[PDB]
Amino acid sequence: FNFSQILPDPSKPSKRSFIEDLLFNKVTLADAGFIKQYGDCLGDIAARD
Amino acid sequence: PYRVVVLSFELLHAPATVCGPKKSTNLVKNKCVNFNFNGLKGTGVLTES
Ligand SMILES: *[C@@H]1O[C@H](CO)[C@@H](O[C@@H]2O[C@H](CO)[C@@H](O)[C@H](O)[C@H]2NC(C)=O)[C@H](O)[C@H]1NC(C)=O
Repeated sequence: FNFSQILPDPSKPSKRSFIEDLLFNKVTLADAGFIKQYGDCLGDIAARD
Repeated sequence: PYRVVVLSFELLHAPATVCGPKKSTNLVKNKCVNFNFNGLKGTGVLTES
């Protein structure tokens, strides 16, 4: 039996394995938003999200 | 001989004619301050963009 698809791989950021890593990029719509050190929009130099 | 001038101005304020803004102040930056740039009012910090 072959389980390398679901088993975690150390040679990768975190311990995310292939299947859930592929699933993770499927959402890519909320863009997290869990205050990733917000307040950086002190000067709205970008499109201010 | 005394020189005299008579001054008369109308009212009802619909044809706004003369008025006067004056009272222009200075500018500061990177500090919390109330702003009244052109009639709009608010509080915040002023920086570049
Ligand atoms: C289990 O499945 C994986 C699929 O990822 C196999 O990995 C492939 O192995 C071949 C030759 O070993 C490589 O040419 C492929 O590039 C590998 N896949 C990927 C995505 O890189 C693995 O070989 C399988 N297990 C066994 C025992 O065959």
